[PDB]
Amino acid sequence: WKPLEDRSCTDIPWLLLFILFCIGMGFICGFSIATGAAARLVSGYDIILGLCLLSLVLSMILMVIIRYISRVLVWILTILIMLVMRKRVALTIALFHVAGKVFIHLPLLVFQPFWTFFALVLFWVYWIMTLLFLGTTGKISGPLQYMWWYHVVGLIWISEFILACQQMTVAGAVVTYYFTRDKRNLPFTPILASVNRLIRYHLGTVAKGSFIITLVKIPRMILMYIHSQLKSCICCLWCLEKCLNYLNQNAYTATAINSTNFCTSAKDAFVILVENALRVATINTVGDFMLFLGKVLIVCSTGLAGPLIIVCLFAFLVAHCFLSIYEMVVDVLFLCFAIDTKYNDGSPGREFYMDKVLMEFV
Repeated sequence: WKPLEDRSCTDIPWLLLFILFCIGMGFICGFSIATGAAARLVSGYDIILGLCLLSLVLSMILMVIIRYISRVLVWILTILIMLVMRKRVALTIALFHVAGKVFIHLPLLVFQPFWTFFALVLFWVYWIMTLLFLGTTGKISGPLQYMWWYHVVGLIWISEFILACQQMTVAGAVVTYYFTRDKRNLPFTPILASVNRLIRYHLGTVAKGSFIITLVKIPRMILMYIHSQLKSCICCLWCLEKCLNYLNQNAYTATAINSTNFCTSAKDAFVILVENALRVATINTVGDFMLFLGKVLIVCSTGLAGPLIIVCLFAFLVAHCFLSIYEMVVDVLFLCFAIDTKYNDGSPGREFYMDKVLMEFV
């Protein structure tokens, strides 16, 4: 067994379905334009900045020093059965250290949220333009009266697809960093290589993951709207969606290593997660809590300068992005750590790819 081995396109039917669906959205935006919606809508028918920059500088510093903050920070919360879970908190801290190291080796990774937000904003602008166009297409008769149903479904699916593409890109970058034996022969552009691998292969996997996510998101939105348009709310399925979203992220990483279809990768990810259920709880409850304290650190320091309320808002928005990638890198680092443990041992010919810090933990 070797990682990053003979990649091939995965989930061809789902990629074809996603392309057909995107062509359908283009057909929506083309029918609206052809009928005249575009012409008859555009034409109609009868000190402060300096602190904001300090948010980026301090947040980027946090991507490289949060590993050390958490090591001594957890202690004061530990001041006063906890002994059983201590080893898992130590594993979380080690994974945070490795995340800091990969950020050191891949400085450009912090800007992935900015590129993803640019793509999402472009798509959202296009979707709002098409929604306004549909608001005047035509009254519109026939079965095409549900073109806006199609459009909303497409908004949800495509937004989830772009977010999952971000997740897959980050997972690929972290996987390339982790499974490379020595770091001095790293690819010249690890992130660009990950993007190329995502585009050429595994696009169907991301499409299927986003489809699965939206299939549950749409019921949640409908339930929320119906409840607002009124007793007891069963919208707690958002927990299922949140849990499903986490499973999808672990499914992309398993797809990035073994180049497996979405079903097999998701099954493997679920098996690994349940096999390490306690470790997953500690990393997602203690690790996440320390990330939240990191966000509070950024906003507090930026607002410590003082009118400037907008500065505090911007620092929070950027902090949620840099920290979000830190949670993505920690989660991907964990699954890569579990795949190595299952498929490899200390014997010769199957040597571990993990770092020294994580070596002692198994």
